[PDB]
Amino acid sequence: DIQLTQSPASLSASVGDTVTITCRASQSIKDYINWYQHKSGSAPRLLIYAASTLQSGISSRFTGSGSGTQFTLTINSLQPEDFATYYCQEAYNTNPTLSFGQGTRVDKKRTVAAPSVFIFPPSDEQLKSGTASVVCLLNNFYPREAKVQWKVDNALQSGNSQESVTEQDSKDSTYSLSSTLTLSKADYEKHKVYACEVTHQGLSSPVTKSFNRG
Amino acid sequence: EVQLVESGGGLIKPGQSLTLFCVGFGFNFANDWMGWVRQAPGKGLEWVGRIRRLKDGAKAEYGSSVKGRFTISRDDSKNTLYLHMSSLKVEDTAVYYCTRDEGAPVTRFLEWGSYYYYMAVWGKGTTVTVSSASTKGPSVFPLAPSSKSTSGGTAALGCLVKDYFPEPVTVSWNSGALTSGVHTFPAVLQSSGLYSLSSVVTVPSSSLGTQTYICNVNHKPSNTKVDKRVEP
Repeated sequence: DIQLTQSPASLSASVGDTVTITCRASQSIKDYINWYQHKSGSAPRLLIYAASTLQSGISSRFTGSGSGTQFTLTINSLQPEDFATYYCQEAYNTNPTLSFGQGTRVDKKRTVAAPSVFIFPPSDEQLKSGTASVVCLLNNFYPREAKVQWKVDNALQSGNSQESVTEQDSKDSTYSLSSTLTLSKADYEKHKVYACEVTHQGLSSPVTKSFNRG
Repeated sequence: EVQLVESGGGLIKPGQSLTLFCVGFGFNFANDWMGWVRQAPGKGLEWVGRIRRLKDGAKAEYGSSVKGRFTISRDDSKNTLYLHMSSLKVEDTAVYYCTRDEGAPVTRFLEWGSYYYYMAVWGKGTTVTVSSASTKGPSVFPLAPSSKSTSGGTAALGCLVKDYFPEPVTVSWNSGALTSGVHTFPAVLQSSGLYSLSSVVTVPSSSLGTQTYICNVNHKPSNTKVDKRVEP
């Protein structure tokens, strides 16, 4: 019955920065809030309980605040080991629900980099298999947010694409992303124009890569 | 040296049952709350359940998504926590983490008897995949460099590795001789219940038609190895 919403969904930080993550509860829950840190490929770690009580062994650079419906995790003097996803959790109900927030990613800040965009039609060999995959590649961009929208013959596509994104690169701090549109051979055969449109902060206007079948 | 190690994970079919185990080291297991949290692919953390110490009656409690289907039990004599699952569904696919929990007393007078409950120590997790799919090796298709996959003077090329089960596949280029500029994407689960990924590389356009590019795809669960030459 209690829902926790974190904001923002993602934050960029440089070492030394102060970062603030907010958790809003759908009802008043006094100070019954925990905060956890999760780096990919390692077990989650408790930081704070009772909204503001620092767990033993945890750096005092982490501070928790708030009571009622609004809670904050502040990370002071951010260190490289702090790039991770952070979760709030409520522990208010006597019959436990222990609901978590959706998580907030904290990544490493770098200069904004627009993606290089590439499109691939399906191979002839794949059509014989009965499927056509069209792939739109967004390469080496930052920040992580990117909107990719497909159009076939000027009609917006819904429900027939899937995205995959790399982890942040350890050397250059960029991301890459694929968006793959899947249709049957029968549908690829009909329509004429295939286009992916990309919106990224590093561009003041969206970029479209397109092709005509043939 | 508090340590928790989960096991029992793996592939299982919908409707079936499976037990996960967690062994605790370095603490007085009998005296603690113990529990389970999970994380589905691409999703956040989700509490599964907890069990009280035997001295207080060993009541088990559960998250909303699993009540009626799972039982948590403990064997203090072996420092072992169990998650007995039944009636499994595809959406139970997740990493399952064992936790040692604590309750810290609330000190405000009017809330005496209340506690702050938290997951104090977590294991690294065991993966459970619930699926009706059968083993299938991948089909490998070229992502050919052409004018539509050119950006400035850079060309992109790759391989689409489609319709395999279960994970994982590994991809290299030119038997490992090509690593600069390569991105192999995390796999996605398709509607069919089969996985798919792509591996791409960017190269100078001037390199095409002199330099050979071959993607090497290995899928150990099917014992298949595929080399695909990618030409413009």
